[PDB]
Amino acid sequence: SNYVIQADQQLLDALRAHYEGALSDRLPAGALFAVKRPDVVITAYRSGKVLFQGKAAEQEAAKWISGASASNETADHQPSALAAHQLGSLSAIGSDEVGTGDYFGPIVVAAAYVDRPHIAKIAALGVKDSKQLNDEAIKRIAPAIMETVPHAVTVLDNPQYNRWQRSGMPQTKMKALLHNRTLVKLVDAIAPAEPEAIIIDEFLKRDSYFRYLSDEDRIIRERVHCLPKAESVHVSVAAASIIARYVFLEEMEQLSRAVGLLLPKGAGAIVDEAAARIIRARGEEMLETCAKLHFANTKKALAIAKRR
Repeated sequence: SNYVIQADQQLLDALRAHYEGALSDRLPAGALFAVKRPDVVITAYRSGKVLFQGKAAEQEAAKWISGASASNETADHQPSALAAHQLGSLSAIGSDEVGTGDYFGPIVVAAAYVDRPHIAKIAALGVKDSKQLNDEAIKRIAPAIMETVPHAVTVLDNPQYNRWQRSGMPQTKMKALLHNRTLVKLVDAIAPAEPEAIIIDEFLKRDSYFRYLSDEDRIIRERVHCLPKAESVHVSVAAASIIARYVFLEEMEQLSRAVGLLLPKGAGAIVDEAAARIIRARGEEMLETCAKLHFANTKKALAIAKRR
């Protein structure tokens, strides 16, 4: 009977560093390392799952955690890691968007193509968990990525955003279109070369994604992979996220300057106050150039502006 446990980063590091001669090659999808011990085999996965197989399975597990539960589970491929295992080391294009939830500013979509020989370099930039990175880190990392790897960007300015919106196009359709047109730009820019894979986050069903591109004159579908939390599948995705955020910050700086008032991020109370200040200082129509009007924030700001 095998035993399983859930190990945090500290437990995984200890487990690996503990025994001598841990193996890392030819392992199942998701597996980090495997240890060949007498009467027991240890296998650790990205998810933190650690499998103990063998006669001394229960004895070995107890050496690390109390409450080692028994399982029929075997040291096999993890479904959550099947794509990453195959796509991880391929030269791929990755895309991501930003600004969809920001009342002020546009929606920015970026695509990045990381060729096999550039994977390590990009990864060395600490692109992992780009979400945690602050704006100052984005300004230092982004430019380094943009000069090392080819990329494409499509910016949906507010005036055009509002125009598509008042005609009935939902944000979802906006994102799909922006992704498709950005991938088109990058695919053409890197030709004759061709990406081994093209990864897009599953911000919506694949079927719905392409359905939205029905009228597109050019649709990139060949070798397109729609995966959840894709930035964990290939570095090109994390690269695209960082680039998108950098461009967004840039657009906001320029937008704040055109409007003449610092535009905060998000759609919280401060945003409503800011918009009220804009309405009073530059007029209501100024929002058409810098905000996503259909947002609830617009009505809230209008009230604040008229109250005094």
